[PDB]
Amino acid sequence: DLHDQDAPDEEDFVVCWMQPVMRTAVERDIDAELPFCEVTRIDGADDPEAGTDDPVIQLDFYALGAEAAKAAAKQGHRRMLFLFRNFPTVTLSDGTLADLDFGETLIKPSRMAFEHDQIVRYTARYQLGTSYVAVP
Amino acid sequence: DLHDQDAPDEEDFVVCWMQPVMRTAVERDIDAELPFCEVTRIDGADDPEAGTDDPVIQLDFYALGAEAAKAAAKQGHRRMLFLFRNFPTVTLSDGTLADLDFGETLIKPSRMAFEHDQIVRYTARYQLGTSYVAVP
Amino acid sequence: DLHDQDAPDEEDFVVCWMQPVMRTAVERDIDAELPFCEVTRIDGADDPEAGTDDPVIQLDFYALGAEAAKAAAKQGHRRMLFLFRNFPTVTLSDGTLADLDFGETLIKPSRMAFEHDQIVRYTARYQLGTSYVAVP
Amino acid sequence: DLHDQDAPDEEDFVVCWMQPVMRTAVERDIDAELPFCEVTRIDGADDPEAGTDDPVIQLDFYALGAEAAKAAAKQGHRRMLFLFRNFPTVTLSDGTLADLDFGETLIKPSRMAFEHDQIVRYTARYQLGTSYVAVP
Amino acid sequence: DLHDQDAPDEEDFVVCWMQPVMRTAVERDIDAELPFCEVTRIDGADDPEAGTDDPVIQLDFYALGAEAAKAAAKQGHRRMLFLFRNFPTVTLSDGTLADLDFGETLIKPSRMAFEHDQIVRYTARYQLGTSYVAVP
Amino acid sequence: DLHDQDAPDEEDFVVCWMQPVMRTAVERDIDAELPFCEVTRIDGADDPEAGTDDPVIQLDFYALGAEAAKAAAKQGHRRMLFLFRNFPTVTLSDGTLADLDFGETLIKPSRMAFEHDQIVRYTARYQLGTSYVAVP
Amino acid sequence: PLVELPGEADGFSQPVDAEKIGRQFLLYGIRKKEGRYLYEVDAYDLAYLNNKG
Amino acid sequence: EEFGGQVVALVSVAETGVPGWGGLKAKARTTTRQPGVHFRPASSTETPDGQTNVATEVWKLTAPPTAAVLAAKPGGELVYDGTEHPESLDLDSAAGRAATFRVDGPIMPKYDLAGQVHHVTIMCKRQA
Amino acid sequence: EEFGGQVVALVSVAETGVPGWGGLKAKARTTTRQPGVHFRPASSTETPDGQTNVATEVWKLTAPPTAAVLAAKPGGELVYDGTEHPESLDLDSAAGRAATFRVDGPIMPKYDLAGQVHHVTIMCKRQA
Amino acid sequence: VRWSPLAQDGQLRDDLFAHRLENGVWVENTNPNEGWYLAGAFGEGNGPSSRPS
Amino acid sequence: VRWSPLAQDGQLRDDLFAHRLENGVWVENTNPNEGWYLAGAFGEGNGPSSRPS
Repeated sequence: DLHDQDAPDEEDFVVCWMQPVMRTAVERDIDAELPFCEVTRIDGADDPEAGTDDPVIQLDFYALGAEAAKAAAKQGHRRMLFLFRNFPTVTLSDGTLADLDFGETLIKPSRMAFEHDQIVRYTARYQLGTSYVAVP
Repeated sequence: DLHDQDAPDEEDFVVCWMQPVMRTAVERDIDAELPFCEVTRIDGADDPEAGTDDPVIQLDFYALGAEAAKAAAKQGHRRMLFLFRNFPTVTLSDGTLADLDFGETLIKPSRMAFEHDQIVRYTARYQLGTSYVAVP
Repeated sequence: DLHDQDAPDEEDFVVCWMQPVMRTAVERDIDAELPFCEVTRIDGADDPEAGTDDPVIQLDFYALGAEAAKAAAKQGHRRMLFLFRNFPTVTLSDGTLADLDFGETLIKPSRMAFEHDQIVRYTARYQLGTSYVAVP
Repeated sequence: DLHDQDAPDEEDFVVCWMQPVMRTAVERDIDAELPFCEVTRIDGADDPEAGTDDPVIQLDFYALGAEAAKAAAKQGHRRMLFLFRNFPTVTLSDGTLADLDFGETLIKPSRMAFEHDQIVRYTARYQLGTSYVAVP
Repeated sequence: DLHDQDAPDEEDFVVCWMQPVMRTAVERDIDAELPFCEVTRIDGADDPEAGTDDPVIQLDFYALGAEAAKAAAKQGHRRMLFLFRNFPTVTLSDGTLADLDFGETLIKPSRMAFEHDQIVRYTARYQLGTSYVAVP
Repeated sequence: DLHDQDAPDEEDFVVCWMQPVMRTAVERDIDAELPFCEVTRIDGADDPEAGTDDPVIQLDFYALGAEAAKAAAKQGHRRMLFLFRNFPTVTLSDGTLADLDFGETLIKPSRMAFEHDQIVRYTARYQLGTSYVAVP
Repeated sequence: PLVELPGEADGFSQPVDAEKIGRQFLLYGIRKKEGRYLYEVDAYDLAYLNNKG
Repeated sequence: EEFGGQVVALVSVAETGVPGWGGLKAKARTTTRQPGVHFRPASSTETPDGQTNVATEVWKLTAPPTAAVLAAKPGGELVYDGTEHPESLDLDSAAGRAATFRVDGPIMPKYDLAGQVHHVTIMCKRQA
Repeated sequence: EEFGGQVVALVSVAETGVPGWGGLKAKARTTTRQPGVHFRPASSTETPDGQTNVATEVWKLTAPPTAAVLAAKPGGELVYDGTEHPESLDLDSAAGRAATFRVDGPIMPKYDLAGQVHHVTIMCKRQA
Repeated sequence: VRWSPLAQDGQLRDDLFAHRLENGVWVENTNPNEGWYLAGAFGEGNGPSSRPS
Repeated sequence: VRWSPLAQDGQLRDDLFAHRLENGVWVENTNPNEGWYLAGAFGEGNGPSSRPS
């Protein structure tokens, strides 16, 4: 039988938080609108005894042209800063309510290579702090 | 003549523990059902004098689609947390009884590349602590 | 809703500062005049609580022949040193006024490989210090 | 004229020690029986003044199927542990008698890739301690 | 407007110093005489406030055969040692007078691979110390 | 004008020392006898003020078959140990007399890959200590 | 007993003048091998508060 | 005209609906029957069976320049099982999954001297 | 029809039973005789004999489109030793191991203008 | 034997504690008990330790 | 209950502070207030800490 506590899903959290300002999903189909954020997890650690979780989240921004890509990256960074500062409540797809413990910016948006020669990709990296909520 | 003590087989331990909740084996055949965990060892160290063993175990989750893969990874992580917390007794294939000393999560499940374009692979890493039992 | 403060755009800052002395843009078209500087960001970190930002900026110099490339690199380094020392005010494309907190040279201009066999590329790296201004 | 002292040959030592329990050689021909151990040295250091030698030895196990490979690896590890604990005397090919000072396990047997799709290769790493004996 | 101080050109300094003893240039044409030194910069740092500059310089020696290459490398190293010890004044191409603050040898000449099968390439690395002189 | 002091040539030193016991040269022609040692330098540092030089020397042994290669490596290591211990005087090709300050073994002979499938290559690494003698 | 259930009492307080209070302590170490429990428990009849952190 | 004696069912993909978990939307599919085409394997490889074994196949399809074929886009599917009416098949079914291919690369039309499309070549792949 | 004067024995693989050590299940095999086929080597290489020497062979098989051949799946085996009845052989035997091949890649059928399968090409490999 | 934390059967006692946690709710124990309070988690690298002098 | 930083509803009080920041302008509070001043940011790794001896 499984354990009774687990942290909220980090990717779902970030998607449901960024969605009101710009289109976002874990994966991008072959065709979509330019404004677009992609979420991923690279590293983390969970401690059942202390209820401590330290996930690392990556955001990729795709847009047509350098100007639009930079503007989208700036908007996304501002949204993340708002989330870090005001500690708002986010409703997931499942309807559960989840919150954060803290936040920190590791890499401010920079330019990365991409196969498509018109779409410009910007990449930012963030660190989060989360606790354990009871499994419903 | 060989020594008379050895730690229990780590891969067999993990397989016999995860099997009740989901299909698991050391190797995946060319065709099988989606829910699937794969076990591996990457590193360790054995000390005969102190009876100390520190193996490192990797779990790979394969499932069709991102959603199913993430759900399977969450279920596997919860099962591992239950094992770490309650210290249950596990019966191996050989019928021997084996236990743990502690446990710790190094990498919480994240996404990795895979050749198949429909199956999504998630990877988690764990550390274990084991002692020496008498060889029967 | 987004946050109300953000640092000035580093690439736009550097472009608008270097432009009076030599042609500069974030990207070089297939054909242009030789004197040319290219700006990029590689790393940084933002702290909303303390109002601290530490971006890293790269300048690439392209010119025909080794002599012209070295002369352009020397001129660019002197311009950057002037900026670091006198702390002048720079007007961006948007018309906003932005300033610096400090500056430091990490890599003095050196020679790097390039596909074209006539254009010689020189590369220098710099570190900046910036604060948060109110979003208009 | 050469020096008059040297440590015993480490590869010959390990081969003559593991041979009674399983086929072992420094190199494997194109065809042989499955049970098989391969010996190698990766690093070491010799100090003539203090009579100190710290070689590093690698054992590779080849067998048909995962089960047989794991069983062979377990048997080899038990034999090595017996050698580390009881400090027995080993007769080399040359007939000389050689002994150890200590022993330590760096990497407990794990799985590695191999070209053949039926033979499974397991790899373990060990550290030894040896002194200088008079050259006969 | 540019700054009014800058360090002397390191490559021009080294070329004008090594030229009396052996042919040297920043780049080697497709055909030239064997005795040949090539100068390059790999790293450095400039501090306007303290007037401190720490460039790193590389010398490559090309000659026909191992013997001639080694002899040329020895001669170049001796010339560099003379420069480090006696602190002589060097006249650049521009006619300016420049000096050093100190010097240190990082890598004594060693052998490196080269495409041509008759020319043998030797490589040495040096560190320099320079100050700021007024721009004329 | 060049400096008046320089350390003795390390490669020539090692070649003239190992030559009495086995064929040795800086480079091996396409065909030669099996017993063979090859000398090389990988790293070093020279200090004119203190008269200190710390070169690093590599010896490669080629022989037909594993047995002959191992025997040659053992003989070479014993010769090097004799040199380290007794501090003998070595006459170079130029006729000059040169000596050592100390010696230390970094990597005891181990097995490395080689293109030829009959010749087995063994590699050992050593560190030396040398001073400055007057240039004649 | 005077200890309250969690989330029931309001903010506590540290009195200006306090007095030594005697307390009991048991330290538990539980280790299991081959499906069998081994217990190591320490007993302390009396213990006072020495230092904080 | 006719280029062969095989019938395939091109399947279109058009995502619709409110975003679900992880921002992914449900997929709505539409099938169209295109008969008289030629379908032949092109190449096939396999990954070494060390711990996980993966096999891939590549097929070629040549079809008349009909309206449906010319409107195909990358990321679509086509279903073939050697039957006269493969369109009346359940994609959710195990047989449907075993008989569904994935479009690889863009549509490749062929033109004549009159500036008209003559036939269309399409790359397909399927793995296990 | 007939495509050659060689006879091969296709072997199917179907794992069954309670999981054993490490979660692996025992393998149950079924053999089927398919005569009148052509079997020829395709390519062969070797790994340098530094410490371990490995050699690989690749063969091609062309068979009539029978029911048994069309049902083969990747990961199966076929046995050939230049005899008329290779199916009556022990896989456990050393000769059986020396004469068993491994199927490489998916089944490759060839179609005609009538939309019917004409012959099947299969890749095989064997190592030492 | 006067008192012992171990039961006669060899298991641990259950009446030792005063508070229990059930279904995420802190409820007082209704069964008879001696009355003991249990500390929670411990930071990594820190635990019950004794330093005699 | 005499005084408490928590309001009756369970939220925090608002009349606690004396100065407020609005639209980037430091303006004195016109509403009634007890009068309290708030410190700003804190360097990373440093915060309100107590070290009893």
